[PDB]
Amino acid sequence: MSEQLTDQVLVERVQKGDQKAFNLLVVRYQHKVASLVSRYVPSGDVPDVVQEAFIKAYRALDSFRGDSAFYTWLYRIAVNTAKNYLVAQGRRLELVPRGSHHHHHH
Repeated sequence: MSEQLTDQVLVERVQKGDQKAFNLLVVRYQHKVASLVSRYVPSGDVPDVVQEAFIKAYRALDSFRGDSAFYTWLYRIAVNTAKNYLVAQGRRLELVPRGSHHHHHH
């Protein structure tokens, strides 16, 4: 069986002010983006980057009028969040003298 609603109307409804439709939207992709983002962060940081990708997506979704599919537009939010997540902690800790906390991401 399948639902009568899709990312087409779920993205229109959240732009109408029904944030409750975004919660029902991200859960369809919460398994899909966690799979592709687990390739850019370890399984210990993958759930935190999926949430930041949905908090970052909703704020960018009010400006989405690309007349294109939502899944391609959402998948790029999750991989771009994983690449800024590791550089924001790998380039903010290398300022410590060597022999301690000298590890970084690349």
